[PDB]
Amino acid sequence: MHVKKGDKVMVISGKDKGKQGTILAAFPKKDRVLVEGVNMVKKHSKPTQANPQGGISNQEAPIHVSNVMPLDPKTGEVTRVGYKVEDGKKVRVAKKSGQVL
Amino acid sequence: PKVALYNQNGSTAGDIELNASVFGIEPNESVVFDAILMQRASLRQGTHKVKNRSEVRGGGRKPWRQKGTGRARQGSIRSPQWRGGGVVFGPTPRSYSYKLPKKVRRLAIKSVLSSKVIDNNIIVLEDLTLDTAKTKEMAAILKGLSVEKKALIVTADANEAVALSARNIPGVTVVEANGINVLDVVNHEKLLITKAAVEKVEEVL
Amino acid sequence: RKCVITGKKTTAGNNRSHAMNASKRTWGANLQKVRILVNGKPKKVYVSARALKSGKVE
Amino acid sequence: MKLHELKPSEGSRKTRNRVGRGIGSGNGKTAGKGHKGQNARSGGGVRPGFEGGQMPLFQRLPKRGFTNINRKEYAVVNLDKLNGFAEGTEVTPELLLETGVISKLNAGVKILGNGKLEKKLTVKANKFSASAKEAVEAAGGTAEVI
RNA sequence: AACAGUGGUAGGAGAGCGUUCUAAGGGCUGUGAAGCCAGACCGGAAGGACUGGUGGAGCGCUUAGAAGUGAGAAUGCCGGU
RNA sequence: GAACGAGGUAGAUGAAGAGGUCUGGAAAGGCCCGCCAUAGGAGGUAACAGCCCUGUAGUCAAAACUUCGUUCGAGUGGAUCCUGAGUACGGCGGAACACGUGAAAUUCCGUCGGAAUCCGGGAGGACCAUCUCCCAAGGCUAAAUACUCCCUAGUGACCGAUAGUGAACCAGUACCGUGAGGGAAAGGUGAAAAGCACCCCGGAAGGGGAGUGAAAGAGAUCCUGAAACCGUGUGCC
Repeated sequence: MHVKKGDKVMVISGKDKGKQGTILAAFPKKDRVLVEGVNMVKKHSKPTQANPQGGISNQEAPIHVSNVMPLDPKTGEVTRVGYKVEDGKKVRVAKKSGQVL
Repeated sequence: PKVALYNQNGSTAGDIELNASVFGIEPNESVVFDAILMQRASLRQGTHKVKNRSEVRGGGRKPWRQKGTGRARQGSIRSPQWRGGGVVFGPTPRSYSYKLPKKVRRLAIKSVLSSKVIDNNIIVLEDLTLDTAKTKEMAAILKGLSVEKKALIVTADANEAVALSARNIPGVTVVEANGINVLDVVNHEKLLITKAAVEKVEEVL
Repeated sequence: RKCVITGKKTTAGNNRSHAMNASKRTWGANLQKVRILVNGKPKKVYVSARALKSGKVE
Repeated sequence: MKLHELKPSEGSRKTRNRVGRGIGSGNGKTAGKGHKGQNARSGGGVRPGFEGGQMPLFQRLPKRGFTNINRKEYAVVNLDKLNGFAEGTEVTPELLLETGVISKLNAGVKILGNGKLEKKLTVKANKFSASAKEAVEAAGGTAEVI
């Protein structure tokens, strides 16, 4: 899973293009990532435990990792992900630059 | 046969008049039919198998009486009319190959080679040597030969500069002169030889 | 308890006669113990019997 | 021959005379094997040379066979394959093998006498027919007996 | 072109249709395929398309090759009625 | 008995476009362009992907357990003795040899007056001599070869749920049988549970709206949904 929770994720395709944002949650066993803004469905809820207002709730649905790419911290550009070692721990390395994270 | 010749760069150089014993026979189109169905046959492993009435894990009992009752005869719970079923005949493991006589397979190669002399999809390229195994150099050669389709290269003794290259190119496969594949010469439809392999063809036929 | 010509000796099998309380008892070498030459070389040890015509003539 | 246009010589391929599919083609119901015979059932039937109970032909004839161990298949030369050679050459059974004259030396090379020669030859071999001994001398050739 | 013949069971002989899979070419598909559903189209026949409606992802042709090769009857198997 | 080298039991690294557009719920598709390659096997992601993701080519990785492979008594005699003891050999019992006892060798595997032993013995399809071959009656012995329950890797003019393992699913179960045993049936919502809040009808069950989703006839044995069959209407009789 080449993307860390809390990055600057850019959405490739799907029902919404264009929008970028941050990860709110992840599901690596199911290969799905919950990102703010995108894939927001209007969900029905019954007036049950955890605030029985019922109504139509509003939240986002998780997106598969293949729509997710991080942007360049040097240019603001959708770049691919490599790997280097800088004094100890392996770090993520964005392509098209010598950038990290 | 007066087949032309080019350079590794692709520039026009001195040609080679080939040998009529190998490249100047008439095309024997009846042999080429029965040539390829030999080689196509022994590319199939044919390892298909179906459990018969015996290898069926059951069967056995007369499932009820034979008289006194109402049904048909129906004499084992796994006969072929039944739903669980042993297939009646089915396919069994076997081979498909058969070794044609040597005078056929000599003539079968030569008629294809003599055809491509007429078909002009054949270019002798001496000394195909490369620094790296990079297919970008290989792609530059092919567009320098105006080949936008399938192609074949006959090396002398499987030069690894050619051999490690071009396995990534879809339409081009690499083969040496010891491995002149009767399907692939017909299949790839355009053909390249090194000059050392030209006599290596001629020394065996 | 043997010889060298057919496979039947002091071994392990069956019998069911009566009066009926039971375990292991014997088939032994059926001796009556004297010379031969089918091998004429002596110690005068055991014999058993499946058939005894044409052992020899004399 | 292109892969798009594969075709045989007409007469070298021939479709199946496949048996038992519909009455339209024929061979439908009975499947070529008639009405209710013993020669129609599942493999039951007859040996090849069997006559229904009448004494079959291989027994009512006597036995006139006897085979010795010590037989010799002599190599058979019609004396005319030596006309493939020129005169004055060597004629040995080791030479007749690799020249394609005799494909198998079965312990003995006898030379028959049908035909004629015109070539003086150094002929040595195991046995000779009587007319072949004179026919080699008729061409002046020598008739050594190995 | 002319002349002649063409009912057929068992039975021999010759031509073709079609499904599955592969093989080179070609193409045709989210601007809707395969299937399914209908008709008044064509081919001598097995048949083959062409619009229309369903369906929501693949499949035809041309020539070849391989066959578990095509149903309406087994006091047939297995469901549904 | 120790050291090295290679392999295995977890791995890592890894090239090059959200290219622009057009439809569409959704681009990986079409169109117009690029680019990488010792990587255009394969899977995954809203549909068909060399460059979207896991990864594949190539190269490295082992604390520890291992696996394979490397390194630290000859000759010549010719007095005597020995050279396989309770068995080797045949024509009338049996069995294995292709051989059914025959002309029946031979090998053994139960049994009827106890041969030689180197000047010897056995065999060469009865036997006899000659002739060549060989010392039986003690034991050990790798490779080539027979095979698959698992494992690793990967093939297919193999099957696609009545097919293929009986068993794609809690299957050797459920059930039948005291019993040894016999032995089934049954996969598919979408790309995402976003799976129907809310309003009515009824005790619900179940709908009709609404809302969700591109589709709700897609809504819970949930894709396509034929025929039997059950129908509701109506044109002509």
